[PDB]
Amino acid sequence: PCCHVTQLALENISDIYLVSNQTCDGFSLASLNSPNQLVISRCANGLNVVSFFISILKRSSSALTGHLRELLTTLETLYGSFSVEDLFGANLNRYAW
Amino acid sequence: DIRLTQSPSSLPASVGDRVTITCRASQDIATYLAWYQQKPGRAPNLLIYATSTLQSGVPPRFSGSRSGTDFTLTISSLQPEDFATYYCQQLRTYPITFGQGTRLEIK
Amino acid sequence: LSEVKLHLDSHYTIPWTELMAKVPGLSPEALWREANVTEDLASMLNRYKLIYKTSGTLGIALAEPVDIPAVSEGSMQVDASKVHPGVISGLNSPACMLSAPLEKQLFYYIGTMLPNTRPHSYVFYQLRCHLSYVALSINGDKFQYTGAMTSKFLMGTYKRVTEKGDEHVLSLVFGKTKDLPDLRGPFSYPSLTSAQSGDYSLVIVTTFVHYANFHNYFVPNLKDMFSRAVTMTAASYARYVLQKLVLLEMKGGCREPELDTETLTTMFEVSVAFFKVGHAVGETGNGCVDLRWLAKSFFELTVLKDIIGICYGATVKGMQSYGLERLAAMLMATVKMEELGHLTTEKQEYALRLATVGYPKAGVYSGLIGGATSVLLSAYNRHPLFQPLHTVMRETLFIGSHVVLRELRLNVTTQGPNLALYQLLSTALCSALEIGEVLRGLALGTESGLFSPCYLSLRFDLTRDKLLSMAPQEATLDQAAVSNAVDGFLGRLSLEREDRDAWHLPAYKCVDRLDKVLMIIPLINVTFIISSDREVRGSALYEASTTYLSSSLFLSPVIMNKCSQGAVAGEPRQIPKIQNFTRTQKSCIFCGFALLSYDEKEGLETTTYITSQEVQNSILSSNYFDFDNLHVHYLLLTTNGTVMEIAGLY
Amino acid sequence: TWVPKPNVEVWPVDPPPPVNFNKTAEQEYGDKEVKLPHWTPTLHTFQVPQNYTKANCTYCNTREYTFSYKGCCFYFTKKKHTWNGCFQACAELYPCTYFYGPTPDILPVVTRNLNAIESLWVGVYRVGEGNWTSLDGGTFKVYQIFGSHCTYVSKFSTVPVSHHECSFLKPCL
Amino acid sequence: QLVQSGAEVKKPGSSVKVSCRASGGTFDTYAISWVRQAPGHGLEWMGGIIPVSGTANYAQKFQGRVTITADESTGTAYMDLSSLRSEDTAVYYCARVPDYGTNTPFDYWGQ
Repeated sequence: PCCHVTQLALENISDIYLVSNQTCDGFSLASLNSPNQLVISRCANGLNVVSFFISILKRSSSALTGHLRELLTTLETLYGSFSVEDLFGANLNRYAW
Repeated sequence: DIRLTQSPSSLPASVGDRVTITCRASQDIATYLAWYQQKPGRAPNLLIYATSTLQSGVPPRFSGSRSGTDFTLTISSLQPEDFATYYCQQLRTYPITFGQGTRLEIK
Repeated sequence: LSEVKLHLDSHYTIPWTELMAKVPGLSPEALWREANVTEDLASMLNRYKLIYKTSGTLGIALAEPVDIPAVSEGSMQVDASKVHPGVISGLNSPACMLSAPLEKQLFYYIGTMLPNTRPHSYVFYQLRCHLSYVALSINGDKFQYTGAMTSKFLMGTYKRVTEKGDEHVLSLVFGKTKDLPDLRGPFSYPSLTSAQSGDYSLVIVTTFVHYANFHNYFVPNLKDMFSRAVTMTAASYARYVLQKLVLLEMKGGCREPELDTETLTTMFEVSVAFFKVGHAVGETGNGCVDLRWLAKSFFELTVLKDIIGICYGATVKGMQSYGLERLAAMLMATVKMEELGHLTTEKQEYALRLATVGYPKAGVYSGLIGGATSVLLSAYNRHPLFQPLHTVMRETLFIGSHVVLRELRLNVTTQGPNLALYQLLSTALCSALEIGEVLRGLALGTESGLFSPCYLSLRFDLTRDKLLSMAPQEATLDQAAVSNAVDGFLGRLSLEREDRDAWHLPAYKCVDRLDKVLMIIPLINVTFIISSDREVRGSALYEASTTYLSSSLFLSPVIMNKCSQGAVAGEPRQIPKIQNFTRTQKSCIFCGFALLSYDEKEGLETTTYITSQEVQNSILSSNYFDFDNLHVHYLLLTTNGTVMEIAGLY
Repeated sequence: TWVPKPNVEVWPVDPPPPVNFNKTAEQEYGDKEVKLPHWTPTLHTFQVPQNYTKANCTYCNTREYTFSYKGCCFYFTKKKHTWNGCFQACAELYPCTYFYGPTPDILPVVTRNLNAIESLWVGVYRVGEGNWTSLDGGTFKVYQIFGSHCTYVSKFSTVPVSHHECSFLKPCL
Repeated sequence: QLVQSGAEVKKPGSSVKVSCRASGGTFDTYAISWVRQAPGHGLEWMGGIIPVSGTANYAQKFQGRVTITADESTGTAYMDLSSLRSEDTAVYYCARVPDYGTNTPFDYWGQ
């Protein structure tokens, strides 16, 4: 379910999905599904989310466990795997951020 | 008064590479620059426009930025499907006024 | 503050409820609000296209030298924060310093590294960590620089403010590729670096308009600067930057700054010079650092700080450890300054570096002038007469002279006789060959022009014509750079500037014409003033038998440094001549005199302070007393206050 | 006589002052762990209207251009101005850089007779706080980003816009 | 948001593809200029100097033409050649002058 245009603190979200470019419509998007019970399925941005997670993991590497270490290594080269200098689809209008 | 002059290009620019064409002449004072591309036998399309301090935004990925005296435009793709004559235009904001020819054959 | 079950394709859970305690200071809530995960992709493409991107990461496969020596002999461990009176014995006891407390002392002040300004908000996150900076401003705050550092990477900023209030910002982050800050969004390091060695990188962060604005006048050589940074050691780097800055200090370089490539580079170097020592200390990793290397590096850093503060108005925060200063003071306090001359060259240089490091401030302790003077006196005693300074002795004197210069640039001082002795010894060491060698070094830019025992000399007669008359006879140098060398020598010897005058010298108020003197000879119990005018107050007056078409070359023997109430009127006396002189003199005679040789037309030629029987033997045995030429006369300025001339030997 | 004399020795010096192994880490250092990077902001000059001001009454008829003493909103080509000497208005009782200040209705009249004077300087400024009120108030509307205290109009321009630079040779009408 | 334009009055020619225009998307800015391009040249301007809205307005730089209607939402710009004579028969385009993402269609011809 690729989202084109749709426009939440960490307290009110408890689930998040990430998909590859091939699985999506050539994009890298995430759906921050809040805790049926799924109140919202807002289409977030995969690039910003993965970058924030990578930065958090790198800053917390002082006390990172083994599972989190391999998670960080997996998110690495997955950011680079996308390598999205540009991507076409979901053309619409916008005003500001 | 203000005129725009581009450098003629005859090389096919191979197939996969970037291009950079300079449009500049005399010294602009209060006129921005706009880019127009037209395939042979088609309506020109507006590319990114540079006001010598900022670049406009078009869905095509054609990054074109100017300098203190000259202007440059990059496409990062020279496929034969993009073998079109590019145009640089002189305009304050709205009224494109002056343009000069070019040649961007791609093969 | 909650737990997120991350899904991707497996499953991951991030326990923020416990990760907060393990890592203090983390702010997951703020970082998300900075990330703005709800942004249209068109906004991503707009923001990402703003930043200037540079391709062609060349200049690879550089050479990495070794800097920190391994632990040697049985040196113990000295905690950088637990310096106690009983630790070690002296200069002959090897010692080592720990690296973790030293790093903690060097990087003590915390602050915000990456600001919230527009260029740095798009690319980087917000950073807060222990740091140090080297900030300076020129052109009435129209140009600013901030060289904030860390034990992992550097970050410069050439924030220039033009009219209308608009600014222009640059960034030259440097450091290991695995320790660089964190990006965000579609940004990646390999599209930003302009150079990369095996394990180092030099990225540049700016917008296209700002990059073009800085490209209007400032063009870099990032490959060259990166190669210099990687290839050189900390001490050698620091010495090279100090030499360049000292050379720029003369010729009116730092009097006013200019907006060109050289100045901004030099700022970046200075930043890299500090960061190299910081990283080298940090890179040890809970090991140990040899004391000699620390002393050398911190002495170079102190001299660099002094020169940048003198000619730039720069401000340095951090990069100083009080434990090392305490250790240096404790080590130097054991030795006696008056016996520093009877030591090995390496030990002398080590002691001088320790003394300079331990007392960075001026006027806290003036007893180091005695040690410097003793070292200079021993070198002069063992130096062959009328010969250019050897490179080893030149570097030893350069190391020593910092304390003397620092005391000289004061306003009131106590070490009067020691300063007078040092200046007299420096005057005796500035002969024709030495001046020619220094001119050649200045023309070629080598180490010869960096320091010489002439800048602190009391010879005020060195004019541009005289210096040009004695250009080096080695292919005439470049035959065009001689003028530049002479101009630099004159700038370094400017009387009005450089704070090189005789305010500290007693019996200086009795001249009344500061520009008409030739040289001042501060002997014991009497000082001689040589000038071409009679308007000088002293105990007596002596007129040399010079030719009419030349300067008078008066001599005024001020006795006991008690200036007279007025100039001695009447006809000046005539110097007596001794017809008989047996050049054997087994007994130690003239031990305290100062023989002077002058030309009838050229003027003053050479001076020799007789300090021991060896100097007298060298004077008598050699061909110094050449009476064949009827244009050279030798004056024996006795310490009794009378001038006696030598006619001829047997 | 030439009595033998002793050698030359350095003058005695005092022992170094004792050092104290009691200063605290905060006392020896900047006494505060938290700091902030040093900023050195500067200041710049402003625009102040002095001397020349609005005249008394009027002696004109209507919007027209003449090279004489008649004409409400028109003047000859100064050919030498940089928005600073333009404010001098070296003319017989010019109430502005022109004879009359710019207006949101007079603009088409001057725009029509603008043959090859594409660039000209309109006598409208600011005081560093917006609210452009040249010589009559009313807060004349002006949209611009590039430019601080200069204004200019062209044939294809209706609302006054700011010139990004002031030193440029801007002829005054 | 969408604008239609294109007209011609004169004695000669056939005027193949004489009515066509389009708009939509990006950011909308007023006025609709008209550009006349002879073969072998880049662009010359007819009376499109001062248009009022998406349906343009009359103007004249160095030539005599005509324009009618003014509306920035639908409008009908049209045009009227001043009794076209020898030469001056070449393709003439039109623009929405929308600045950001300006639209430019293909229309008009000669012979």
